[PDB]
Amino acid sequence: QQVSVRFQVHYVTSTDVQFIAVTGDHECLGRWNTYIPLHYNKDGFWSHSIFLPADTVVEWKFVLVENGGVTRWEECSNRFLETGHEDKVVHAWWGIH
Ligand SMILES: OC[C@H]1O[C@H](O[C@H]2[C@H](O)[C@@H](O)[C@@H](O[C@H]3[C@H](O)[C@@H](O)[C@@H](O[C@H]4[C@H](O)[C@@H](O)[C@@H](O)O[C@@H]4CO)O[C@@H]3CO)O[C@@H]2CO)[C@H](O)[C@@H](O)[C@@H]1O
Ligand SMILES: OC[C@H]1O[C@H](O[C@H]2[C@H](O)[C@@H](O)[C@@H](O[C@H]3[C@H](O)[C@@H](O)[C@@H](O[C@H]4[C@H](O)[C@@H](O)[C@@H](O)O[C@@H]4CO)O[C@@H]3CO)O[C@@H]2CO)[C@H](O)[C@@H](O)[C@@H]1O
Repeated sequence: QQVSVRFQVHYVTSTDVQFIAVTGDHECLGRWNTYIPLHYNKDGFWSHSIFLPADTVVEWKFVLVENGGVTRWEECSNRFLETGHEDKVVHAWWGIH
């Protein structure tokens, strides 16, 4: 079974070709090699909903992406997420567990 998790972070980019994405240790998160782009909303928020395996534990990070690759990793250690089995929002602050 799957669960829908909405990731959200505030980040002001400098140019229109940069964007924020999520990556992590699960296949659904790119296995640290690829990333899932977030989308920009009103008020400088980046948000997107990702389907994750239910009732498990995954490690992940926000990344900043430009010209096809990560130009900046979040400076904290890997974050842990208990995915649960109810749809939910994970609001985070860049660089802070
Ligand atoms: O064998 C492959 C490894 O795969 C996994 O490692 C992951 C890490 O868990 C992830 O966190 C990420 O690593 C990023 C890291 O998050 C990021 O901060 C950056 O680390 C740099 C850092 O800028 C700086 O301190 C510099 O000195 O070097 C650091 C490490 O290179 O970049 C890292 C990625 O390059 O992704 C890696 C895999 O790419 C797994 O957990 C490991 O056990 C495994 O060895
Ligand atoms: O003592 C620690 C720090 O305390 C204070 O920092 C505050 C900021 O003032 C707050 O605005 C917020 O910071 C957020 C920020 O709002 C959010 O946009 C994002 O910042 C990005 C930035 O948009 C982007 O352009 C790029 O430059 O990187 C930034 C992150 O590195 O995330 C920030 C936090 O992750 O909260 C912090 C406290 O956590 C004080 O102003 C700092 O000088 C001080 O170091």
